[PDB]
Amino acid sequence: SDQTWVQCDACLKWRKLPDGMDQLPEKWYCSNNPDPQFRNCEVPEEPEDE
Amino acid sequence: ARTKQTARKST
Ligand SMILES: [Zn+2]
Repeated sequence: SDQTWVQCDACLKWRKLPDGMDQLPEKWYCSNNPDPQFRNCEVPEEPEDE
Repeated sequence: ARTKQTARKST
């Protein structure tokens, strides 16, 4: 299984999502992140795995 | 929304 990411339409950062989130709004923003650690556009984009 | 998948070796 792979990691899903979604791009914030405001800040253009990619955010990891939980597996199985197969329904998202047309536009998505950091503020909608289920993870409170990554719920603000100012939080840096997490790196990908090596 | 715009999404992508990346490899996750731990799984
Ligand atoms: Zn954002």
